[PDB]
Amino acid sequence: SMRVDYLVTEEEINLTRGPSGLGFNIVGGTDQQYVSNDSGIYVSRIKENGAAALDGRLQEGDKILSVNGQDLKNLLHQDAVDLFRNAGYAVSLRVQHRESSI
Ligand code: NA
Repeated sequence: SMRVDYLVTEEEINLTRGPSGLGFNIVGGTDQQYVSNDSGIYVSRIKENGAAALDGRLQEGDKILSVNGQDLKNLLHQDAVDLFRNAGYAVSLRVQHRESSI
C-alpha cells in the first residue's frame, strides 16, 4: 500500500485563523468559469505575513478541493467565501498544487 507519493501534488493543510483571517485570496466558483480551464476555487494571493504565509504550505495557484472535508465543487464563489468564514478557528484544506497542461 503506497502512502508516499513520488510527486507530491496534493496535500492536506491544517491552518489556524489569524486576526486578519486565513491570509489568502480566492478566485473561481461555478459562476467564474472564465478563471480556469479546470473549474474550482483557486488561491490567487498569499497575503504577506498572514496565517497561510507563515504556515508555508499553501501556494498561489493551488486549487482548493475541500474545506473541512466539504467539496468545493458545485459552489458559487460567494458560497465558498461563506464556507471559509463559517469554518472556525482550525481549518483543514485539501489542495492540488499547480499542474500545467502542455
Ligand atoms: Na498569509
